Amino acid sequence: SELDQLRQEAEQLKNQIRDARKACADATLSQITNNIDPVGRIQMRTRRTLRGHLAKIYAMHWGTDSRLLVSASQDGKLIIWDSYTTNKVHAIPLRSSWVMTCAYAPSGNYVACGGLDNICSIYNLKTREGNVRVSRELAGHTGYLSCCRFLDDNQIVTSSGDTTCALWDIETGQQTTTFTGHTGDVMSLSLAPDTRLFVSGACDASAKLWDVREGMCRQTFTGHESDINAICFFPNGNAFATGSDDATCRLFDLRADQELMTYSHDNIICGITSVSFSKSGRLLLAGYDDFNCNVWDALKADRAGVLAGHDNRVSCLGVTDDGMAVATGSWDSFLKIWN
Amino acid sequence: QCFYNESIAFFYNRSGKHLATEWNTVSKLVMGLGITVCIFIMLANLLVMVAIYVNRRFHFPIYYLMANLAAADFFAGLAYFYLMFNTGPNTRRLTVSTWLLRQGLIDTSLTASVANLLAIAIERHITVFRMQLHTRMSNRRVVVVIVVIWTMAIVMGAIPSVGWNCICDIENCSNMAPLYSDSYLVFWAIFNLVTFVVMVVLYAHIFGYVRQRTMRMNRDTMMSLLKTVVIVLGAFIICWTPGLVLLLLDVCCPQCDVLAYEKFFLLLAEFNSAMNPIIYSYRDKEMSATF
Amino acid sequence: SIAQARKLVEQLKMEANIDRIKVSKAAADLMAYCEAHAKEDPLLTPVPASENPFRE
Amino acid sequence: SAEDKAAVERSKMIDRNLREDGEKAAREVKLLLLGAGESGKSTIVKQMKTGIVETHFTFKDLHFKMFDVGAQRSERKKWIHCFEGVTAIIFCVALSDYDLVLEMNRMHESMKLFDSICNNKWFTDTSIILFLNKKDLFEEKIKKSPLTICYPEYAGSNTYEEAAAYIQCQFEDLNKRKDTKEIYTHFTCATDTKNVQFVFDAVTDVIIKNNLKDCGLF
Ligand SMILES: CCCCCCCC/C=C/CCCCCCCC(=O)OC[C@@H](O)COP(=O)(O)O
Repeated sequence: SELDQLRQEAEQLKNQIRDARKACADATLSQITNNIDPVGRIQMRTRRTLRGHLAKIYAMHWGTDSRLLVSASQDGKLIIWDSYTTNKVHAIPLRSSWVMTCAYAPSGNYVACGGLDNICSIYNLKTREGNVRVSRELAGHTGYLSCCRFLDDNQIVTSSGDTTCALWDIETGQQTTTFTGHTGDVMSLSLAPDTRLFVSGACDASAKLWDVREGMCRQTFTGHESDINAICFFPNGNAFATGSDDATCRLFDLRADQELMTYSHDNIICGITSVSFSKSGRLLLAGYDDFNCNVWDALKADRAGVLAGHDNRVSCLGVTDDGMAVATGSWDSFLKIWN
Repeated sequence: QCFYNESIAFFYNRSGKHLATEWNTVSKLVMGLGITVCIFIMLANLLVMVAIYVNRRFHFPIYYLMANLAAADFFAGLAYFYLMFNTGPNTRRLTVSTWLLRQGLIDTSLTASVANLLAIAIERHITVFRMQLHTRMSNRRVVVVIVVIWTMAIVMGAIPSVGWNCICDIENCSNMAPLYSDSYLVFWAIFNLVTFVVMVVLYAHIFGYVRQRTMRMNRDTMMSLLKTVVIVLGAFIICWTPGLVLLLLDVCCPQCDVLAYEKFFLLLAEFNSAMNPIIYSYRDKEMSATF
Repeated sequence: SIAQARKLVEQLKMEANIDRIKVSKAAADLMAYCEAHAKEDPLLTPVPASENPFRE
Repeated sequence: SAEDKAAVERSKMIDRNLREDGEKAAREVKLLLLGAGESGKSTIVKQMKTGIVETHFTFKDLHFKMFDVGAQRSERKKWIHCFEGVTAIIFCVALSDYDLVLEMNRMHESMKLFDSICNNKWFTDTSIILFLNKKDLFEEKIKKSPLTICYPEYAGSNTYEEAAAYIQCQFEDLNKRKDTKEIYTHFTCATDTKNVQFVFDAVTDVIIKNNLKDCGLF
């Protein structure tokens, strides 16, 4: 009896949320943005190529300085490069050769990585000896670490395949907070500029906006027909974009609580591994398994370029805070900077 | 001392050979057979090269050595074609320089072919005795062996023209190459024989290693490997034994009937070049399909 | 699964109570913030090579 | 420009160390240990020498690494592609579970997992070493319980050899790339302690065949 009435109440409330989302939808994004003129073709050529990795590259991340970057490879290596002079600055050997994410702290002092080991390894670069050392090893997750982002110099948010996320305090080492609610392996997350909220995407074809201090979930967004492999936040902080394996990206809004635009094409059937926004939010760069990346007009949903310089799956894609370059990393063991 | 002023008639008369200024049936027959073999060699090797070029799967050192061997066989075919339309009666009008160049072309081409065979054997022995998977590519070694092969060939080809010939010591000349000496023939034969025995030893070691380290564990690889090895060795044997025997008889036995079966033996040694590509490119199903 | 259903309902209740603004206003604000920062996007408007550290 | 050059030397040293590490790791065999729950994989690990476990050992001047992912308990479809390029997949299965049920027979679950892994798009050319453990228990159980519980299509005397060969064929018949990959089977033996020898021989055969394939000696 209790189960039945609770199910019915949940269904009726979901229907009410649907009716509310519909009522607040008077027009569409494209209709309001039909008067604005397109920007045209965006041609960006490879300005620098990084070599040194002996295996597949699985993730990367840019620093606040917009000059240094990081990349992890299945060879058990985490390399920190200087994009300007393509000089290998650091090369850290991992105790476990299975790593699937990287993170560069905003201060640039610490870096993080993780993978099948289910441990988040925080390395302190600015050590007195001059040789990197494992500062901490956060444990507690019951699954593989899919993503991790430095919320601050002492706190860190992580996502694992155990259908939960966790905010840790590095000093104490214990989970400061745990986020539950997902029914599938969380694959990616993105922090907001203010760090007070963050969205997470899982394989349940759904994303969730969690609050940090209160530790509750604010909103849930659906629409995808497959797993979500990547997700990025809009600079304004009032919207985000999600990329799935169904060869489709989708733009969701926070206040409206409904999708805005869908970026997809009939000629593309490959999956998506990474997505990023420009400093202005006009462009949306998405890496596909078709050995190339595509640039979409956020406000028009029209391709404005194609980055074809890789011979294997594009595993990671990133944009700097300045907006004067784009980094791409593929399984071919090569990183490329564009414009 | 050196008789660089005399003509070719003096050199050909010092020996038992005959100019035969008039056409003959045998001359036209051998010319036709030679041009046929030359066009066949050239077409086959050019096909091999263009197939390795258009298809990107064959971008590994072994296929590079195969392409180099095909180019060497094409060069040998071109040299033999140039030897046609210039033999027999036309030989009466050639001077010392043209004669030496004509011989050196064939010499360098065949030496390059043999050296490419040896390098292929070495690379196979190397690749068979490794204990790693997904090994990285290394084009430096193949390029080095290729340049070494071509340098050795050019050296063996230019040596007879530069200083090592029978122009200054007429008493000891060959009976088939009146201007060349016999020491060059002996050197060439020794090089060929050592290359052949080295190839045999390497392939036998490969077979023994494979048998030993796969006996402990649809088609049996042992039979296929034995067939491939025996074919590769038997072609070389049947195509290069009579020529070496003839050169040895020319250098060793006087009064032997050597000037009779020289052209047929040369035709066979050249047909070796037509057999090489089909021998080294028939097992590969992808290569055959690429044609 | 009484506790799980209870938690799910208590969670979705917070989602049901949201001060949602019309989607038209959302699109307007998005286009505004996108046009007000056009000069600030290097990729959208290629900057001369004199200001691109990745060129010279 | 004075201190900007030391970075070049640092990069060169880092690249040299990376190349050395790559050369050292390329000559190490890689094995992925798989098997349904309640199997004899722990016994194999013990005979050889909290998310993923690594076991490194050596045999006759050949180094092996074995990766166990039994403590993952997540969607394998997401991280299975990380083990592409491994030298072999050691799949362990217990025969004693031919009649046990976890509903469903554990043998059918193991066969489903085998069909999913072997015929995977990532593992199209990797070899599989099948370890059929619990030989003594399965030999002593058939005396009372027939094999018809799981394989009703089976027709043969309730004997260890016949039923074991039938199960081996059933597990080997799930393979579709009969020519691209080969499956090596070995009924685990505790007294002789030859499992490592079998793995070494299988890896050697695989490497030799790949080499022959690479140098035009198909
Ligand atoms: C005799 C054939 C041996 C097998 C072929 C291997 C030859 C490789 C070269 C080795 C250097 C010494 C070779 C000396 C014998 C070459 C005789 C020859 O190839 O002449 C061409 C002959 O037709 C035409 O003779 P003419 O009509 O008088 O011009």
